Amino acid sequence: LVCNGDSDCDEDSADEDRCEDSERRPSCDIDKPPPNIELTGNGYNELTG
Amino acid sequence: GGCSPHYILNTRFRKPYNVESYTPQTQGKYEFILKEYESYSDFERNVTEK
Ligand SMILES: *[C@@H]1O[C@H](CO)[C@@H](O[C@@H]2O[C@H](CO)[C@@H](O)[C@H](O)[C@H]2NC(C)=O)[C@H](O)[C@H]1NC(C)=O
Repeated sequence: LVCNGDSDCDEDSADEDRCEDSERRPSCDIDKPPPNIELTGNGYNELTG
Repeated sequence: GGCSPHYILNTRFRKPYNVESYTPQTQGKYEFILKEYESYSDFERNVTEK
């Protein structure tokens, strides 16, 4: 995954530090996630709803 | 670093390192209460002696 051109380290993007744009592959055409997918990531408190 | 893709609508944002999430959890609560009260009271007399 290093130098995918995708930040596969979550918060750090350390897999993309000092990475040459000649080595970065065009991993995908686009990077727009579905319009609110991040909410699926969230946790839920079943008592308080 | 960071530079994960975060979008709101078509606008893409760079999140601060400090921030865990900033996400558009939209919601709206309206509340309308109208209370009208009327009272009237009328009192008359007419009295005559001859
Ligand atoms: C006291 O007397 C007056 C005068 O008659 C009364 O008022 C009149 O009432 C009649 C009938 O409803 C009307 O045709 C007149 O135009 C009224 N005139 C005036 C100046 O108000 C009144 O209603 C009487 N009140 C009581 C409690 O008996």
